[PDB]
Amino acid sequence: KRHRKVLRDNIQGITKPAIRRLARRGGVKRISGLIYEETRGVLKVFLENVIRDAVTYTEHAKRKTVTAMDVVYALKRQGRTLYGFGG
Amino acid sequence: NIQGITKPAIRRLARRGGVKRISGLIYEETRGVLKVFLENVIRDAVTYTEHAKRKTVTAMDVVYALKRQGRTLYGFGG
Amino acid sequence: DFHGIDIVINHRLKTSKTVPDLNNCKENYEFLIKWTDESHLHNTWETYESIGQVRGLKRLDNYCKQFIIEDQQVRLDPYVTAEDIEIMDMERERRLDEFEEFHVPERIIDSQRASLEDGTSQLQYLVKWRRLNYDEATWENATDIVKLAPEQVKHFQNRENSKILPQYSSNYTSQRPRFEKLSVQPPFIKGGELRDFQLTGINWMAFLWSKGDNGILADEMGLGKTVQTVAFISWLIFARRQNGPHIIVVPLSTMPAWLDTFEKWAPDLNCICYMGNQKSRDTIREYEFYTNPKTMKFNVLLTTYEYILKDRAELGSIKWQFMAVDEAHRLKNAESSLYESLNSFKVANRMLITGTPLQNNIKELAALVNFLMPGRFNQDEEQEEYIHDLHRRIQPFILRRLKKDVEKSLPSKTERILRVELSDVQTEYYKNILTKNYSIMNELKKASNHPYLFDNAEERVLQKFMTRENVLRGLIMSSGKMVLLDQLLTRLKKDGHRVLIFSQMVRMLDILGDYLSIKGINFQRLDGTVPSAQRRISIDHFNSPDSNDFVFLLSTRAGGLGINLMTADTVVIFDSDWNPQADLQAMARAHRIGQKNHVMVYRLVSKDTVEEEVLERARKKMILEYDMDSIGESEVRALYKAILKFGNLKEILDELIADGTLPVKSFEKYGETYDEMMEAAKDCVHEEEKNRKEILEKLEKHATAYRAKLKSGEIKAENQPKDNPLTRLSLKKREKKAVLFNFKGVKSLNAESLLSRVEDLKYLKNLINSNYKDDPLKFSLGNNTPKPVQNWSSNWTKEEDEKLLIGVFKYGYGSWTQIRDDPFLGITDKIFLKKVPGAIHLGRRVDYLLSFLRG
Amino acid sequence: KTRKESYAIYVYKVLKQVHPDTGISSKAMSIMNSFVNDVFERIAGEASRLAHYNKRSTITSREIQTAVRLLLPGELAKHAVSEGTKAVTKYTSAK
Amino acid sequence: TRKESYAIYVYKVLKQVHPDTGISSKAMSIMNSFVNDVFERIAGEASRLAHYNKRSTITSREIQTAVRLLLPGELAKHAVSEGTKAVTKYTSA
Amino acid sequence: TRSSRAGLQFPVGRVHRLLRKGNYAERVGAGAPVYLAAVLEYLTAEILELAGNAARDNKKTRIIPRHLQLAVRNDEELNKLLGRVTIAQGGVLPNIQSVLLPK
Amino acid sequence: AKTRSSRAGLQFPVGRVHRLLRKGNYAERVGAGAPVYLAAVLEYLTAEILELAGNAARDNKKTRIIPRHLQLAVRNDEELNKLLGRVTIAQGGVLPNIQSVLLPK
Amino acid sequence: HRYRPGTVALREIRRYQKSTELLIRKLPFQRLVREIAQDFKTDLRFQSSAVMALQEASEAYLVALFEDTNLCAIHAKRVTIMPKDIQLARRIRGERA
Amino acid sequence: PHRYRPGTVALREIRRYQKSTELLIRKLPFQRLVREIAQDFKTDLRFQSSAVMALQEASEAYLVALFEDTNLCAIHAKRVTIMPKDIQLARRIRGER
DNA sequence: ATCAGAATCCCGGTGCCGAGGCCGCTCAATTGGTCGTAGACAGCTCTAGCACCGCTTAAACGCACGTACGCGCTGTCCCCCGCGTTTTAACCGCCAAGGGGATTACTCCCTAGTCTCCAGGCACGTGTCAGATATATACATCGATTAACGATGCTGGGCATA
DNA sequence: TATGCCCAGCATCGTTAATCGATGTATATATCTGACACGTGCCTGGAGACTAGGGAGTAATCCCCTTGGCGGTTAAAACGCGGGGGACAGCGCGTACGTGCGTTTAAGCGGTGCTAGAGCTGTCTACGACCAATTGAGCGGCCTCGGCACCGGGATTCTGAT
Ligand SMILES: Nc1ncnc2c1ncn2[C@@H]1O[C@H](COP(=O)(O)OP(=O)(O)O)[C@@H](O)[C@H]1O
Ligand code: BEF
Repeated sequence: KRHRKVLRDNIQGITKPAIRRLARRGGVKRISGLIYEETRGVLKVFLENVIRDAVTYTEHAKRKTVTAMDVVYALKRQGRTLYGFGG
Repeated sequence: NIQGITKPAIRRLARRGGVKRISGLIYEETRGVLKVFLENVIRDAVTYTEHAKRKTVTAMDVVYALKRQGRTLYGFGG
Repeated sequence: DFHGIDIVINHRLKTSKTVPDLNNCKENYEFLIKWTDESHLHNTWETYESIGQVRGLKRLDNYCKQFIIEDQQVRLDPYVTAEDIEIMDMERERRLDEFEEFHVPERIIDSQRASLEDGTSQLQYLVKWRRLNYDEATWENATDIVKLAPEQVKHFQNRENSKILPQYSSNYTSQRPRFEKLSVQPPFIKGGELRDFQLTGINWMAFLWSKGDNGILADEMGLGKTVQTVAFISWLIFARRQNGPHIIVVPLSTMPAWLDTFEKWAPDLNCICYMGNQKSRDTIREYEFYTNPKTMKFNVLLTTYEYILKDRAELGSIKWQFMAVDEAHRLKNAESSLYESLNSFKVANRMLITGTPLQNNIKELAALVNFLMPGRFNQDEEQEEYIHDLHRRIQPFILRRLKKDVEKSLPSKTERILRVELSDVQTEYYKNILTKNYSIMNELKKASNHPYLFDNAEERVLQKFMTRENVLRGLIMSSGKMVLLDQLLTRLKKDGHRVLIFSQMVRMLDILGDYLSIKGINFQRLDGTVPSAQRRISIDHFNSPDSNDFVFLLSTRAGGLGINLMTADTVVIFDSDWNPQADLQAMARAHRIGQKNHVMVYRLVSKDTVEEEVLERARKKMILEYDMDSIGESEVRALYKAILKFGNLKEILDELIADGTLPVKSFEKYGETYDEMMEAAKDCVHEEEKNRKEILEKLEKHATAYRAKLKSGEIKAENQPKDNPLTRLSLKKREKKAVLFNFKGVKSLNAESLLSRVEDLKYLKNLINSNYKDDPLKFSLGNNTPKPVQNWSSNWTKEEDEKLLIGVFKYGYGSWTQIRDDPFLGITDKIFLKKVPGAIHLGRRVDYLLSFLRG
Repeated sequence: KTRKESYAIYVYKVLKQVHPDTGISSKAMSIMNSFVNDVFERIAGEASRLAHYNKRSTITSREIQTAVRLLLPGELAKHAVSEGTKAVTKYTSAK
Repeated sequence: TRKESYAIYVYKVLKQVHPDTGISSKAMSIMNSFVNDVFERIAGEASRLAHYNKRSTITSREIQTAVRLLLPGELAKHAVSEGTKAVTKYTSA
Repeated sequence: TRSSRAGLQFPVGRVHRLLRKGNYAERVGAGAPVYLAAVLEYLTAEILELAGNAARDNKKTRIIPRHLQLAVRNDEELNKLLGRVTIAQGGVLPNIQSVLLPK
Repeated sequence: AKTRSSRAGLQFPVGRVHRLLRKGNYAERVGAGAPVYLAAVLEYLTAEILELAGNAARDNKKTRIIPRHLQLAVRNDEELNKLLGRVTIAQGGVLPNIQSVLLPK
Repeated sequence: HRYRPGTVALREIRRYQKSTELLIRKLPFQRLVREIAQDFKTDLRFQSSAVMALQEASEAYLVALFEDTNLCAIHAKRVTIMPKDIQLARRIRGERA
Repeated sequence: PHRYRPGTVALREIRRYQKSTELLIRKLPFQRLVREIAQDFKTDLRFQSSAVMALQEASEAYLVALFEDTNLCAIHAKRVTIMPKDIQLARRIRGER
């Protein structure tokens, strides 16, 4: 064809063997089928809040560029202490 | 005085929790759960009490100890 | 190791409807299947019931399915037209052209004699095929390779005969020799003749090479910059004796072009490049050195830019002395991986062949200065002094030969701009984006000439109803460059010209792929997606004089990547690709020397947009255009073996020294030692005869003295005395000694084998050269039949006697290591080390043949 | 005698503004007092750390604004920003 | 901009137990941000505790009980011993 | 007073002293206690409003802490805001699983 | 001596943490032995952490300390895991914990 | 007569869900907490409201964790609780040291 | 070749992934997805090279721990295959539902 | 389809105690003025990201095959439960009581503020020493080849006898 | 002339010795990189030194908030017995999931046009803290009575077993 390239939604970027490897590190022998579809929703709920807090800290600092310290502050606010990238 | 917590106490706690039928050797370990979850709060109460240069456990130190661990309590000061 | 199905070649019918299913493909059609782990010459027409369960079966199922759909698209469809038949049938001859190239070899990598199951050992060649990667290199016996492509076998033997190993290379690192500026051309250009500025450039590169310095070749694109490099390397190897390995990095797109030009101008030098990924790396490593804990069998190779960064340990562990690079604009910034990577290779001299604009940024010129000379070294007011000193400071280390000296044989040059206005779609897509609706910064610059770049754009223009003419009509009228491009394209089609379209965006190339295909315009794309096996077929198809592809699409970096178009003349550019001189180098792929019907260039300048500011910024960066007489024991023994192998060495001594046996000495010393060895040999034979005859006379006197006592009766007849002059005389007749003499420590040196060797080899040279000089494979003997074999385990006739003297005529006597590996004789399984064909056992037979022909 | 501080006669006004016929016990009164003190502690500490991250020496209205936006779940944050900015606007427009 | 980071103050402690090992940059940031985080936890706990008892200052007892609270036992015992030993060493000298 | 000029009910000078004596920042703002008092007034109006409705659900005049528990646990955003909060003298919602019904 | 770090017999800077207490805005007045005490406690913390990191680097035959050595050095201890409960170390991993019932039997 | 076993527990749930008072007595709990705190530290005095604080505060955990245990039982297609349900809730919540 | 035992290869992948110190989720889909969600939430935004790593490792933190607790829910349920009710029970006991 | 039965809710009556409200009075917020100062504003100096380009090359997925595990169902074992029977101590309230938390006053001490330098610390060029990599040179040990020597075996070219 | 007898003639087999070359092993030298210690240069916060005063340590006082006992009785706690729905051992089984395979696709290693934007040093003005004065609200302490707590009696409401 070589006409158009429609990607639909970008939620399909995380495929099956990715979460298969995540569960492989977690310690799961064999998984099911309709698990990664809900897993993307779990990451969505546990992601829109961190992104929202990052946008809030970014907009509050009189700037329109998300840095790295605001992510550490947003994660530490929700009880997810993360090191390595400052703090 | 671990025998003070009788069976009907854990029974009423089970009905408030929402269980239709319980087992047998459950309150025996439940007293251990309350003991582990209690010795740290009491330890913090003796810590805030002794640090206050006075030997009297008040009510604000309990609220501070519960809010420190992540379980906020209202009513008894705050 | 398994014998499974690899790919599918051809297909036909087996037994001589609406839709044939798989059953009809089983019991009604046979398919040519190519097997894995085997060459393409073993293709057999097999189906499913003839091979059973074999490794790999889904490929033939998918190919047969595409053949079923194809049959549904040939004559089993009421919607097929006329061009679809030429396209679907064109794919047949396309695949045939892509499959017939795998049957002809292209190179012989290695040649190792492997054993079989019957105990015999046959010499098999590591065959490299055409239009294929270094992988899938199967071993083929020497019984059919010489019967199909003898040029590859003869050239493969020429690569081994022409010993150009680095151990013979000179070492002028301590003192450079006397250089002489030549004016004529060396007898190494077998392709064509050269003009004057080519030899001038060669005299400049060799003029600066003798001073231990490096320069930059900054000439015009088309003046033979590649041929000057090959001629400079060949003249440097065969002139200054610099046979060492030389690395020449060439992009992957230009690598086959440099291979064809390299073999067409210098066929005496190999051109084993470096391609592949995994198995081809194992091929280059197994061909690089021998399996031992240092056999350099190469010198000139071609390595891509990505292969350097991917493999730094393999290329970094090898010493180099000369480095050449085409299109050296990649070193624009001194903080790149390639810039620090090329500086890691311990080399001696470098050469930059490019024409990058060294005026827009000082870090480019300075980067090219410290890249080859580590140590050497703003405001507009001080710019006249900075270039007043740096200009003449860099002039002796640069070549600036403009095209004004070569316009006597080139057509005129012209260019016309075209300020194309915007439309309503460009107005709403130019204003409504920076307001509210979206449906960041560079997307406007990309959409400043064509609106079809998002998703909600095709259905917005179509205000009605699948149609075909309305879509193209709404597609051409969306921008002025499409209407004017179609009008100018029609105008050029009314006469007959080859028009090119250079675009930066890769999506616009697909849009043109969907627009030009409906209008019935045959073309082929060229971007950075298809591999070399496809773009090489496309370019080789465009260079045909009867090609129907009058439109050829390119790109920016991929368009101006390399190679050239000779039949193209019209260059249409949609917009400037945000780089000065990038348009000059982009038109340089079509506007060349071979073009005769002039060159017409149209620049579609976008008026009242954002590209004109970038064009002005490109014009702002364009206005700036500123011991020898010592013979040891190993030399006496090695020279003695050279006499036992070649005989007289006063005529081809240059070929007997460069082989690696005779050290670098004076030829007069070899002549004096040869005359002393032959003279002392003849004198030693003369003294051996004068003394031997006297000994025979003494044995005749003592023998007669014994017979005088024997015929009398003083010797008993019961026991014959074995200690008498008669027995020692009979043993003296059958003596087991030779004319020996010690010459300068070396002992055990026969003098008769030297004289008889010069007589036999001289009679062979005069006998062969006096009858067949330019055709040694047609020499005969007539009726001279020697004695038959003495219990040999192989057939031997007169043809073996005629072909046996060819190996002695070419390689010499005693060189049985090359006779058994020579496929031009047929004695593959007739020469071994238990066995009958021995080393000396056959050599004495050759001596009997020579002694039989001399008598 | 110790004069302790508590939000007693400040909540019954808002209570009567929406329910002028209900009451509240002293237990839940202390629950609401400690609740207002707890929210004051969370907003004060959040504005403190947020004022310390940006090297700021003062806490104006935007710090409490983003502290309320980050402390509330959804619509309550928007209503608190509109009502709060309305109160600050009325306080600034007047004396 | 001269940024503040605990760099030379970690080598002097590492060489006293391992004078022959290395350290990466990412793990160095882990140690730096770790000490900063523990400083925020102890300073914050001592601040809120200093505000609870109506205390207008922070001495050594607040850090002592804050250490005894943030640590379950062993680390609190040895931290109190080494801490009081350091305060006694600084006061006596 | 600033509370009457701001048009609110919660105090401004006392909470301002809490911002000064609380030892939080070196300086203080001008409209910070008014904004905070408005937010606390909104939360007070919402909590006391749902507490009044919960009081009317059982025909009771004086609101009990159980009405606060049933008023906070019944909402979604209020339950998300007060997750680890235990109201004094409260209870639980009458939530019984359908799998425990006699069927 | 001159600096308080050398007089106290520690390694962490006493003036740095003191200035952080004067600037962090946590108390109106500071003490006299607070930065030395906190410096000693932090010195013990980094001492034990760097010790278990050294062992976590010697058990796998490694020279430099990687974040995985810190992860495996903290997660293996009970009190360190209790202290760093809601803590996620970057560039680390998890403990190789495989259930006994998951083995093929 | 004989009532169905199980439904009386349900009506006891309906009766206890409306109560707003404690369940465990104050003197056994006072002697337990006073004995544990006495063994932890001698000579200690507590407040009368602290008994209610630790009382209802302990009941909140003994009701939330017990409810999570009940959900762990329902998840396993059973109604009778097991110690592995409490250990599972403590392991998943993360408070299990 | 032959047919290996099903499930043992999974344990081999566990032994191979337990020693890995890098990431598992690819970077380009994560940037294309997170940048799309953040772009739909707020227009005109710019991220940092380190923020992608922080959201990547921080995401895989609860993406691995949540799958560990879910695996515990599958083990307690007398099963070996995870179910959505294990995810729901994990989010229920965790408290972040 | 149904009927007596324990709980459960509503109506009527008693009755109970603590917030609403009143008296007052204490003291921190309110103005008004003065003194100290923080960061908003434009732009200098860069600066990593906005998009893609060249160019791979390992993976995602449809496809086909095997297979096996929890739902469903069968059958059996079991363990608190409704209810009756037999102990049992917490507490409403009262009584004695006692000593440490809170208050006020006296004293005290040490520290943020200020005035006023100086080597610790940050970045980087320079330097010889751990390991690691060849590298010219020498010595010892074969692998294999070729020239040389001891003994012929028919084979070819001629000499004495049928 | 044919057949046994004399005199060469290369290849058959085996054995000795010299030679080119590969393999193994030192042995002092010339790179490679990776430094950790020192001096180069400069920034600046902590320190050398004084102090007034407000929070902090300590003594005498108030009392009231918390401790230790005392009869009665009441709902509350412990045992027990037949048992019936719940938990568990075990088989049928079929559709979803793990296991190979080929092809297209997108993620990854470098480059590359700028360009809106991060940090800050010029500049000062409205923003922010402290000090008199007063004055009106918040809260300490006590009285009223009505919403609600509690019990007796009449509906009432599912509910187990027929
Ligand atoms: N010495 C020569 N004589 C004739 N033609 C030449 C010569 N050198 C180059 N050419 C022409 O130039 C073309 C090759 O272009 P080339 O110079 O290799 O491109 P590049 O700019 O990459 O060096 C060939 O088609 C050939 O016809
Ligand atoms: F100008 Be050349 F074709 F590179």
